Amino acid sequence: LVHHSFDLVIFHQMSSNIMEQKDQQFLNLCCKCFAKVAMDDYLKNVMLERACDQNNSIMVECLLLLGADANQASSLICQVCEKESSPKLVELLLNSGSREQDVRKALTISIGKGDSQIISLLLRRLALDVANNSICLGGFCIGKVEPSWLGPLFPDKTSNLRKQTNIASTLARMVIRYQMKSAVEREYITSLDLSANELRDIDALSQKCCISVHLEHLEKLELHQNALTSFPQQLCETLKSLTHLDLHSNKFTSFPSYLLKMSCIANLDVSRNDIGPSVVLDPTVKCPTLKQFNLSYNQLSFVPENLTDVVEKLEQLILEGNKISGICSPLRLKELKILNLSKNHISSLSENFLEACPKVESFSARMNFLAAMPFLPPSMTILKLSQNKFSCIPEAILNLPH
Amino acid sequence: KPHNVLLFTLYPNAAIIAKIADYGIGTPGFRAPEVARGNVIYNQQADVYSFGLLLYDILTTGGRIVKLPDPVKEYGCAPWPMVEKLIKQCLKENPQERPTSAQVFDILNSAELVCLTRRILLPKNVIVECMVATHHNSRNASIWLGCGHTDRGQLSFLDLNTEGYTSEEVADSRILCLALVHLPVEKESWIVSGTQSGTLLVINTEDGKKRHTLEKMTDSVTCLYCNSNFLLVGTADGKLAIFEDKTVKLKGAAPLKILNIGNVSTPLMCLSESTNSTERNVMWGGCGTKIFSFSNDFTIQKLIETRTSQLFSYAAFSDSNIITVVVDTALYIAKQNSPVVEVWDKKTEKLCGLIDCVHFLREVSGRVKTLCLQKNTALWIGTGGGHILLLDLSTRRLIRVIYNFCNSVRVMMTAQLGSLKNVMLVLGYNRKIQSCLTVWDINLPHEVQNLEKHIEVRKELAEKMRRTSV
Amino acid sequence: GIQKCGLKVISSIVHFPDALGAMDSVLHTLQMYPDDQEIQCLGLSLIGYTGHLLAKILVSSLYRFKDVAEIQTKGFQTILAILKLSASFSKL
Ligand SMILES: Cc1ccc(C(=O)Nc2ccc(CN3CCN(C)CC3)c(C(F)(F)F)c2)cc1C#Cc1cnc2cccnn12
Repeated sequence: LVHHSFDLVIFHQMSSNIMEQKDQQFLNLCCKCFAKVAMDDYLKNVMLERACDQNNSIMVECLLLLGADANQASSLICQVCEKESSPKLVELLLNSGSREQDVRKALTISIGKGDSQIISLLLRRLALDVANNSICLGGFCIGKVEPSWLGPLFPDKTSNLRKQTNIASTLARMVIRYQMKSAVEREYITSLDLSANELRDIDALSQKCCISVHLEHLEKLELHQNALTSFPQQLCETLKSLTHLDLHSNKFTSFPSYLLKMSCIANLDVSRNDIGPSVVLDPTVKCPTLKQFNLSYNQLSFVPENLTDVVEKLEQLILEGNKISGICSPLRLKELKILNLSKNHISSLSENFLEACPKVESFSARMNFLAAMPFLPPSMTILKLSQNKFSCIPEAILNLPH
Repeated sequence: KPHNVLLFTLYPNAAIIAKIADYGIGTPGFRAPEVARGNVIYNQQADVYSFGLLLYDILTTGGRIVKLPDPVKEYGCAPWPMVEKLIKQCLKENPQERPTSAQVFDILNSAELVCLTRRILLPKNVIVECMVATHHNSRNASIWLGCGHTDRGQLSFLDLNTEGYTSEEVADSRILCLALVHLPVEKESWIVSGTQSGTLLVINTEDGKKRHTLEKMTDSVTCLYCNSNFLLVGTADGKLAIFEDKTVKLKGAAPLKILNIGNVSTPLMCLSESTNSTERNVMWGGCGTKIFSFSNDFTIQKLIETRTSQLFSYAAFSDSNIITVVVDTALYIAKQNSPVVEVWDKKTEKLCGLIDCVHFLREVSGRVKTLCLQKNTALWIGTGGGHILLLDLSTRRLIRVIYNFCNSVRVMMTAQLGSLKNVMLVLGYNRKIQSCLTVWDINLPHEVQNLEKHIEVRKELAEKMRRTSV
Repeated sequence: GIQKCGLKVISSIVHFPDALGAMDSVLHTLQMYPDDQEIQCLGLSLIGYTGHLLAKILVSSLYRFKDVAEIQTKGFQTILAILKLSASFSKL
């Protein structure tokens, strides 16, 4: 029966406004027949496959409630998403159990046939944790990014809860009863991980569709291991509440100075890019909230200039790995706490280059050609000068009080 | 060590999160004492001690890294009592007392481990009948447990952030019901209780001396409710007084209106509200076997009879009185000393479904004690035999049966803490009499379902991996 | 209703070189409009060169009427062209 044509007539009659009609005995017989064919649950899986091959989300819910392995088969979710389907159907399939690998393959499919609705439906399952208030799109290889996708992911407090229909659940309840009788007889999102998605630009985030009002409350944006080249300035001013911005392992070529215009930026990380050959921070920009700065493994050939006037209260200045020739301009960061110039080309530090930084505690200068150590602040606690040509312990380090 | 635990993601609902690694580069901080003594080879039964140390570090969030102390005391962290017991288990000196690895994983597989948040014992062990949470979202996240211990009443006050409590006797006789009312416009908050003397007393939470006494009734007050206004009152002779929220500030206040829903042969036990917002103007109450509803005008708008239940259900359980009424799309009814739950509809005023908790329980006395609902379509059934049931309102089926944590569940409130998080307090008995107040995470049913699906997916992955390797 | 004259304008523009996708649009219209749009669905040229739904729609449109002389020959020319484009089309 289910082999030849049972679905083609049953779904047609039960979905053609079978409710809202004084056909109580009629529905009773159809549900009796349903409970009769409900045995041999393999057949139920066949019915689900046929009910998904067509776009009839009214009865798929009933099949799922009676118990149908949504991970039966090109799995079901990839099939439904390949052909043009309805958001209700993919939602009902995601709510029921379906393998994560299948959902990932379905996301790739829906990425191919660009459809914001199914994309958001899937990302709300793969990469959203409401407890943490974080989007976790890390490593999905989404070659692009569109605000129309991340739209419904953000809470969007205007939305509410409404039971659109209940006919499927009641239908499921009565067929289950008949089978039993036959047997007896605020809270915004504060993170957005887009790392390692093989991006190439984020220009599509500008006056975004309902995402602009939500980016104003972001407090972290991991964009690392992508391949960007710039950071859109309109995004810099929109992100009015960031504290942690990550841009390492991208492909940058010059430091965007306007990054330091963000109202609350406090941990900037542009490392392992090809930035160079010199970072010049513009004196008109005053960033008193930047309490970390990682310019490691770039191609810098100087210390970032104007660092005292611009990044006033800096704590950790990490310039490891760059090719810095040799310091000549004294740092004036009154609040520095950890300097790191390891793996550079320095051969001699200027005799008063660290005298005007009275809070230095850590100072790493490995893998240089250092031979003499100049006057150091007395607060220096850790001092890691390794692999760097000292013929004798300097006299300036034997007098460090702590 | 944590140095050997790699993380492949940070999304909680991921199939693969943590892995193990041995870089091949024991450690003093992370070794068993038997291993430190140079006694024998490492052995399986010492890895469990190392794993207990790792669990301690995860619980304390790496605090120890930067004879083990109390995790909650030495460092700041939420209790998580099931894991504290597991830690104290797998860190015992005698290695024969350490659980085997399969057992450790088996007890790490329970949703009651993730969801149980705080478990507080009461040392006095007094029979605690009622309790009311503090509707204040301030630092005074506390309860106001009412109980009966003498010819007069017993008044506890258990603070959550402190886990210590103060007891008092400020009523003239035992109390049966509590209620709290907070008027932010006047910044006044009062705790009103129903005393078996046959009166009502007010105690202002701002000052322990600001006390009043209210109008007297011939029987003992059995239930109270505050609607957010008007203060609902309920006696045992079928009386329904309304108290204005503001008028009760003064002593000897007057009831704005009084209805006699019923008679002395029928007590009024439960008053509730409709969960759906479209029906926010109906309050339901059970006077004996009458499921009556009265509108915002305090006039009865429907009057069902429950004596019809004996025609289908057993007469023995039918001729009891109503305990609770859980208002939703369908009315949920619990009757005294009855293991069966009745489901009614508002419109047709007739029975729609029955729930035989004995089936679920025997599948594992089974007397029903309390009913609670969450808008997530999970109705929590607290059975007097000390077992909680989780029913899904869409299918009316079992989710999981929670037991072996108390012997007799007394009451079960839903409440919020000062961290804006919603929890479900379960005050249960422990007759070895001892009263234990477990504070469950409101997401217990979702946790059960998600963890089941998650462990099944991981089992499938491991099975497939074993097959392709062979 | 305007989709008929819209497909007429489409038939007008397909003669221009480098008409390139518009195949999904006209496919959705044909799935929406069974009779009138299919009468001009002969304008469907080599587009998309893998969705089985498109071929199913084509054959189902041909069979649903199966009594109009011109649409039969037009659809046969179309299916001949697309099978010449891909031999895997014959399997499906
Ligand atoms: C490159 C690499 C090489 C080797 C191993 C390794 O752990 N091998 C291993 C050797 C033996 C054993 C079993 N023995 C246990 C001891 N026992 C005394 C004898 C039996 C096991 C075990 F997993 F089964 F336990 C593993 C791991 C890595 C890694 C990595 C990696 C990947 N991502 C990151 C990110 C940061 C850092 N590392 N990292």
